[PDB]
Amino acid sequence: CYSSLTVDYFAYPLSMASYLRQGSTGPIAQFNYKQDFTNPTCRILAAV
Amino acid sequence: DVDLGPDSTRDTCDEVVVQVSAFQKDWPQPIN
Amino acid sequence: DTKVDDKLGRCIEYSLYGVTGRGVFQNCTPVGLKQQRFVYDGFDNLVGY
Amino acid sequence: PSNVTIPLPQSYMWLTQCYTNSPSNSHYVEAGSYTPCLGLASRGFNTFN
Amino acid sequence: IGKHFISNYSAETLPFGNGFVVRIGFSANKTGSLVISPSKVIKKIYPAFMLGTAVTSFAHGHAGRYLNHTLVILPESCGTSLTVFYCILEPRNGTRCPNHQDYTSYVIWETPHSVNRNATLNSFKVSFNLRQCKFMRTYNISDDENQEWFGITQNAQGVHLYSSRKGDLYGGNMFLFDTLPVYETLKYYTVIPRSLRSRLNERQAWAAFYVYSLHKLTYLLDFSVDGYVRRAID
Amino acid sequence: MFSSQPPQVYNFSRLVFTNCNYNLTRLLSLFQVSEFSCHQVSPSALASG
Ligand SMILES: *[C@@H]1O[C@H](CO)[C@@H](O[C@@H]2O[C@H](CO)[C@@H](O[C@@H]3O[C@H](CO)[C@@H](O)[C@H](O)[C@@H]3O)[C@H](O)[C@H]2NC(C)=O)[C@H](O)[C@H]1NC(C)=O
Ligand SMILES: *[C@@H]1O[C@H](CO)[C@@H](O[C@@H]2O[C@H](CO)[C@@H](O[C@@H]3O[C@H](CO)[C@@H](O)[C@H](O)[C@@H]3O)[C@H](O)[C@H]2NC(C)=O)[C@H](O)[C@H]1NC(C)=O
Ligand SMILES: *[C@@H]1O[C@H](CO)[C@@H](O[C@@H]2O[C@H](CO)[C@@H](O)[C@H](O)[C@H]2NC(C)=O)[C@H](O)[C@H]1NC(C)=O
Ligand SMILES: *[C@@H]1O[C@H](CO)[C@@H](O[C@@H]2O[C@H](CO)[C@@H](O)[C@H](O)[C@H]2NC(C)=O)[C@H](O)[C@H]1NC(C)=O
Ligand SMILES: *[C@@H]1O[C@H](CO)[C@@H](O[C@@H]2O[C@H](CO)[C@@H](O)[C@H](O)[C@H]2NC(C)=O)[C@H](O)[C@H]1NC(C)=O
Ligand SMILES: CCCCC/C=C\C/C=C\CCCCCCCC(=O)O
Ligand SMILES: *[C@@H]1O[C@H](CO)[C@@H](O)[C@H](O)[C@H]1NC(C)=O
Ligand SMILES: *[C@@H]1O[C@H](CO)[C@@H](O)[C@H](O)[C@H]1NC(C)=O
Ligand SMILES: *[C@@H]1O[C@H](CO)[C@@H](O)[C@H](O)[C@H]1NC(C)=O
Ligand SMILES: *[C@@H]1O[C@H](CO)[C@@H](O)[C@H](O)[C@H]1NC(C)=O
Ligand SMILES: *[C@@H]1O[C@H](CO)[C@@H](O)[C@H](O)[C@H]1NC(C)=O
Repeated sequence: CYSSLTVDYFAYPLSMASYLRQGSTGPIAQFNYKQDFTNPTCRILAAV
Repeated sequence: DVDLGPDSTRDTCDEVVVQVSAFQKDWPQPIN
Repeated sequence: DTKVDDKLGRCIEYSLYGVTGRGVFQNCTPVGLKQQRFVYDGFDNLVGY
Repeated sequence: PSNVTIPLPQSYMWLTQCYTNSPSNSHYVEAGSYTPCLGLASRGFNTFN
Repeated sequence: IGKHFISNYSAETLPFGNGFVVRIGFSANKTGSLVISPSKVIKKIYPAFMLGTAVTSFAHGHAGRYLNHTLVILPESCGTSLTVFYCILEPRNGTRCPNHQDYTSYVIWETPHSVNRNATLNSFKVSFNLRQCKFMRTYNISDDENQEWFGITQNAQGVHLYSSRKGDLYGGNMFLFDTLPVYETLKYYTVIPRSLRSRLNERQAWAAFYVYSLHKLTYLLDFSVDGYVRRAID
Repeated sequence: MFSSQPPQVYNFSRLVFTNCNYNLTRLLSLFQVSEFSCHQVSPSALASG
């Protein structure tokens, strides 16, 4: 169990999975979404 | 590939004397 | 490009030909080699420029 | 993505073995160096070869 | 002018190892006897080298043939310019050329008598054919009679050339002046024989140069106030 | 890198750059990166320093 749970979700193509990884310098990490690492966090890429 | 000029038009290479005993002389220069 | 003739004597950030850091700048007599552009100490720290 | 950025080679080729006489005397590439079998591998690897 | 008087510096393929340093111009103001006539004021001569990765024999069993791309370093303009090029050398089949029975050694030469600035390269082209050359670079050297130092090392970033003339013209400290895009590991080097076809009224004595191998060692360098190294400990 | 066809893995080509500025965004916009793995550095640090 944990005190809070925050989920950030968006439509993202699986061909650009390397642009969502930490340290990346592509357009996604520079102008779209940078993952915050202050809290214990996990990033999940999936298909429906 | 960089162009390094025309090939040598000569058909004969020069003639050389290979003497080694004349060049055997020592002026030692060790690394100090 | 910014100049150092104003920011002498106080802690400033520098980016000198790609070498980055922070320090205090002061006009000094030249030591070391001019062509190498950087003077270091025995602990691999920039002590001159 | 675009075939006009870089010309397309014919195929992807790589070395599977490189040895002298017997496979037990294999020559391994070093870190950041070229293989000893570079001249042999320059002839290419295809369906026939 | 007679036949060239050379030693057997060809066919002597020493291992490159970690590179080497060359002491150039020692005893460039004293007097010494001529080798061909065992005396005059000695002068400084520059070495010419030939570096590669593979070696073999020539067409008739004579050693000293460099295969594939070969790094060649040649002084030019009578010791004024230095030219470095990276080509594949094709031996020629003349009467005395390497791919012929009457072959003992190859030599480069300069005729002292408006500088052509290409005589050494032409003398080299007499013996070899130059094909698929990757790069050619040129450097200026101011002619003097001071003792100099030249060195070569190879690394993952290419071939590094060190000269004393960059920072310490009157000292022995050696500074990098160019980096060559030679990334295949050099394994052999030879000193190319050099001759001067000067007349009896223009003959001179040329100073010996010394080649020392380089090793991965720790040194204790003493840096002066002006930044030069004047004392070291192995 | 763009003039001719790329070589094979056993015959890799090497480019060394010194004393120059390169447009990294233009270089990265021509490739669809699928996987990267850095050591003792990060791509953001390569683009920032
Ligand atoms: C460095 O130079 C040597 C030459 O001394 C190169 O070796 C030569 O490479 C060529 C091309 O692969 C070989 O030609 C081939 O011969 C076979 C028959 O054996 C033939 O079927 C092919 O169609 C082709 O013509 C040549 O035989 C070979 N010679 C020797 C003595 O090995 C070597 O490849 C060069 N190194 C590099 C990295 O390029
Ligand atoms: C062979 O003799 C020549 C004679 O010219 C020597 O060249 C001279 O070498 C001295 C020092 O070895 C040079 O003096 C230096 O001058 C600079 C200013 O240019 C000064 O800042 C230095 O402190 C030093 O005094 C001199 O310039 C130079 N002259 C020429 C024309 O090159 C040469 O060194 C001798 N080679 C030997 C002994 O191996
Ligand atoms: C000395 O010879 C070299 C070739 O061995 C010349 O360099 C090439 O010359 C041709 C003919 O003009 C040019 O097409 C090439 O572009 C030159 N290649 C270079 C410069 O890398 C060189 O020009 C000759 N020197 C003189 C003064 O003519
Ligand atoms: C490694 O790859 C390079 C480039 O793909 C090859 O260089 C080409 O070689 C051929 C003949 O050997 C030349 O006609 C081309 O002009 C060269 N191109 C370039 C860009 O250099 C090289 O031969 C390959 N090496 C091996 C051992 O296969
Ligand atoms: C680096 O390359 C980018 C292209 O990826 C350049 O961006 C172009 O800039 C010009 C003028 O600023 C615009 O007209 C183009 O539309 C831009 N292209 C794209 C794809 O956006 C950029 O100018 C180059 N230089 C620098 C310093 O970033
Ligand atoms: C496309 C790679 C080759 C481009 C040209 C060569 C070298 C450029 C040098 C350094 C930049 C490294 C960027 C790291 C890319 C992974 C991160 C991403 O972008 O997700
Ligand atoms: C820095 O010091 C040098 C030598 O003392 C002097 O020539 C120069 O004018 C000084 N510059 C400034 C900005 O003080
Ligand atoms: C790239 O592919 C397209 C797809 O049809 C083709 O029309 C074009 O000619 C190709 N370009 C090259 C340089 O091969
Ligand atoms: C060159 O001459 C010396 C002097 O005798 C000799 O020791 C050496 O073996 C010779 N080199 C070759 C390749 O024969
Ligand atoms: C001599 O060499 C040239 C080119 O290197 C070649 O065209 C010619 O056939 C050779 N001659 C002989 C007799 O081998
Ligand atoms: C020196 O280099 C220049 C090019 O930088 C060249 O034109 C010249 O011929 C060289 N030699 C001399 C003696 O100036």
